[PDB]
Amino acid sequence: RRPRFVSLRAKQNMIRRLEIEAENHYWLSMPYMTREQERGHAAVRRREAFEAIKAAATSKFPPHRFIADQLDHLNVTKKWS
Amino acid sequence: YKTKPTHGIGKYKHLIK
Amino acid sequence: VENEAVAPEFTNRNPRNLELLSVARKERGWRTVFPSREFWHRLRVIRTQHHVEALVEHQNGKVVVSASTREWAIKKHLYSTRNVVACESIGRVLAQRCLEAGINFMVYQPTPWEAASDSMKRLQSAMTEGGVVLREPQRIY
Amino acid sequence: KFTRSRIPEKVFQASPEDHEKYGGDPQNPHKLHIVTRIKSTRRRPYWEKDIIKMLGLEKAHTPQVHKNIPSVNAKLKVVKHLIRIKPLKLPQGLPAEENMSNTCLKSTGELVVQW
Amino acid sequence: RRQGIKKMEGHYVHAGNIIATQRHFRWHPGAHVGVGKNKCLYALEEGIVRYTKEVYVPHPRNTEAVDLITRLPKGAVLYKTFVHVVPAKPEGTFKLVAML
Amino acid sequence: AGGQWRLQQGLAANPSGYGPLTELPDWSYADGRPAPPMKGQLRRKAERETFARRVVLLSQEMDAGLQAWQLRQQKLQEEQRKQENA
RNA sequence: AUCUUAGUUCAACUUUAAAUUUGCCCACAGAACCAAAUCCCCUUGUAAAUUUAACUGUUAGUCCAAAGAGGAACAGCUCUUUGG
RNA sequence: AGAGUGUAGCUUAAAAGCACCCAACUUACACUUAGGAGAUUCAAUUGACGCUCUGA
Ligand SMILES: [Mg+2]
Repeated sequence: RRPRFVSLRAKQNMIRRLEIEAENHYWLSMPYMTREQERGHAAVRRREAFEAIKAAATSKFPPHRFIADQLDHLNVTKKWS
Repeated sequence: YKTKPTHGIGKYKHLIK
Repeated sequence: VENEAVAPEFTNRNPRNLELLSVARKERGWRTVFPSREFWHRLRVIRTQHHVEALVEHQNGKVVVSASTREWAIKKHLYSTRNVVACESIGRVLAQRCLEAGINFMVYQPTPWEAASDSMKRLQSAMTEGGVVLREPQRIY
Repeated sequence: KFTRSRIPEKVFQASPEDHEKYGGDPQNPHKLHIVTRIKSTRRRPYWEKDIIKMLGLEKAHTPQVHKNIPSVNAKLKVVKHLIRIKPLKLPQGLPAEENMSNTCLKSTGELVVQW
Repeated sequence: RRQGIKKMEGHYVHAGNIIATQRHFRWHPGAHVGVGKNKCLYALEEGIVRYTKEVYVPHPRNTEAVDLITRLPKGAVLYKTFVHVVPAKPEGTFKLVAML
Repeated sequence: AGGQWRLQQGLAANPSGYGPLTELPDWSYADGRPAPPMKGQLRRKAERETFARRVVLLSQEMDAGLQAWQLRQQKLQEEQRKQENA
């Protein structure tokens, strides 16, 4: 009832995932740089990206308003003759 | 601290019979 | 006139400028361990049974002057090295050297029992009357 | 209680038996990781949902590229069980400002030009 | 109650800011770190906090410590932790005030 | 459904992935002139282009970081020789 | 916290508008004398976070994994904590 | 004869540091000190007169 009877298909699925993650273990035991070599190599891009975020956040303001848009509303009574 | 190599440097009770 | 070109930020690389103006930071704190190190130039007297040495040293461990019985120029005027007169002579020499070295201030931090003893009181009085003072100005915040 | 897991470094030590089992090499490692998500963020702690949201791995398989530097590996060692990492292979070199719009990534992980 | 560190290593602490609130003397004061009546540690001089391990030489005026150090073998020492503030800014600068 | 076999032969697991089926133009005009490409092809070209640009950008940054480290090692290991004279 | 636990107020969380610039992750270093992990930040992946103006609404939930205290180490048992 | 070869009892001093000495030391004395005593073993880096030791 409460206990189950783990099938063979489930074992094979679990072994598939175990193998994938063992490959993941392998592809992470060889980094291109070290802790000290990497330090700073991305500073310029990070600074520029955050400055882009800042310039976006500090640009909010109401949109312009044109006389043409206001006077176009008189078209709602345009007639032939 | 406990998770540092300097742990157990302040011990003195064991230095008293 | 062009020759009046002055930096509006005058520097002074002297290592005792703010020291002598009584504006340099004394290292406060350490309120749980004697000796306290809220000073600039500490005096220390080492008394080993063979030789006695009186030294004046900055807060950072740098010895600025010394007066040791190990000196051959002071060995001769002594039949021993533990006499009170030995302390008197070495303290007098230390005071003379301090005066000639630009140090006219000091702090002495003895130990209660070692302070009560008259032996080191003799040296303290001798160096005090020598010209140096055993107490420093207050920092001027 | 249930807590973050600090994986001992001993596991991340390729052996002489592992090296000839996958197409890798101790010396001259590989620049970029191509990473895909093969598991759900749901049913997992928030300190993995956030990591996945940060590596750009929000969508399913949808491969994405990352540097092979320890600052990113530290993040991939937390989500290593919800991702497949393969090494990008460049047997024709980085493309030029021409051939950027005519590239292709094959299932073996090789980036190539003009299919 | 919250009797623990409140400024950790490598933090910029201004004058008067409390470094650590404690019950017993877990962290002894060091350079520029003053103590209050309740053993709180506070930063006397603006700067950066560091923690170190040093030798302990209690006041002879105190009694519960001057005697225990008297019960220790040759070559023994009581080491203990200290929290210092390396000051950051200099005391002051000199600027032109009058050209006469 | 042979995704295992297709990936074992360097093909896409999904025949609707990348292949002649999905990216060749589905039609031309009767005369012979080609047709305005399909939206899916445009979107896949755009996404592959962005993938390539990201690849080149990250690789360039890593190489430049290695070169910067080389320069710093030079200017800290050799400028100590300037203190070894006089 | 409440003559209070069938409710209210404050906080925490949520929402909108607005201002600004750092927020999260995070190695090395660091946190006491008397096991899991936690705290703190350089970088790095990211694009969010703080602040201001203005309101309402929810609040003492169930189950599962785990560590504890109470009832056996049980009674599908009351309670605290990390996660889902 | 002769193999190592030698700082006062001791050593990591280039003429150094440690208790052995003594004396007043509230509930004894070591602690805290009043004060005093011990070597480059010698002739000009090399050899012997001293030692654990080597045949006698
Ligand atoms: Mg940090």
